[PDB]
Amino acid sequence: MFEQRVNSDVLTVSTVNSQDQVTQKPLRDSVKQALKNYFAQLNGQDVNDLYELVLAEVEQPLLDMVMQYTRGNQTRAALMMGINRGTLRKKLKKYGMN
Amino acid sequence: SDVLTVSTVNSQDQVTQKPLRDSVKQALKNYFAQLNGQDVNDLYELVLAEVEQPLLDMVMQYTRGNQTRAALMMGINRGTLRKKLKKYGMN
DNA sequence: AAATTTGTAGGAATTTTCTGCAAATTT
DNA sequence: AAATTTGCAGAAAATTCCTACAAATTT
Repeated sequence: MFEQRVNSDVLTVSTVNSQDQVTQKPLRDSVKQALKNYFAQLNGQDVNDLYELVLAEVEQPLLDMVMQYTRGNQTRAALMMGINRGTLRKKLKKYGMN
Repeated sequence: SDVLTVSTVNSQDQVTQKPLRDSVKQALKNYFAQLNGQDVNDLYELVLAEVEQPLLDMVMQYTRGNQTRAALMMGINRGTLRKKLKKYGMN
C-alpha cells in the first residue's frame, strides 16, 4: 500500500525537462548544480570557507520555514529541527531572524 | 553578489540564476505541505544530510580525492572531513 | 487561572580542532 | 629522492545539550 519514498525525494524542487514537463528533482541536485557553477566561476581563486558558505545558504531558509510553520514558537521549532532551543536562538540571532 | 545560484528557465525559455536558498525554501514548503500535522522530528539532520553529501562529492571531485585540499577549501578539519565521508559511506 | 514559552546561565556531554608522527602515496 | 598526503590518536578548544527556574506570554 505504501510506495517507497527514498531520502533524496523527500526534499524536492520543481524542474522542467525537454518535453516541457514539470518534474520533482532532489534538492541534492540543486546543491550540486550550485556547487558546479561555483567551481566554474572560480577560476583558481582560493577558497577557505565553503562549508560555512553553503551552511549559511541552507540554514537561513530552514529557520525561516520552521519559524513560519511553528508560528514563531522557538520550542516547537527546536523540537522539530532536532536541535536545542539555545542552539536555535544562536542560529536565529546569527542570521538576524529576531 | 550571490555566490551560490542555480539555473532556472521561464516560459520564454530564458535562463536565469536563482539563489540556492530559494530551492531550499521551496523544498521545505513542499515538505511541510505534503505532511498533514504528522510529526517532523529531526529536520536539521535531514536537510544537513541532503546538503552535505553533494557538497563532499563536488569538493572531492574538484580536489581529485585530495582530502587535505578538500578540507582546507571547505574550512573544516581533515578529521571532520573523514568523519563526514565515513558518515555518508564515501570512503 | 493555568499552561506554555521565553530568557538566561552554569555545567556536562559531545564535536571539532590542534598537534604530531609513522606509513603510504604522489610528485 | 623528495614532497605531500594519509591514517591515526591524545589533548585543547569550541560547540551543543542538559538542567533548572523566574518572568513573560499564550491558551
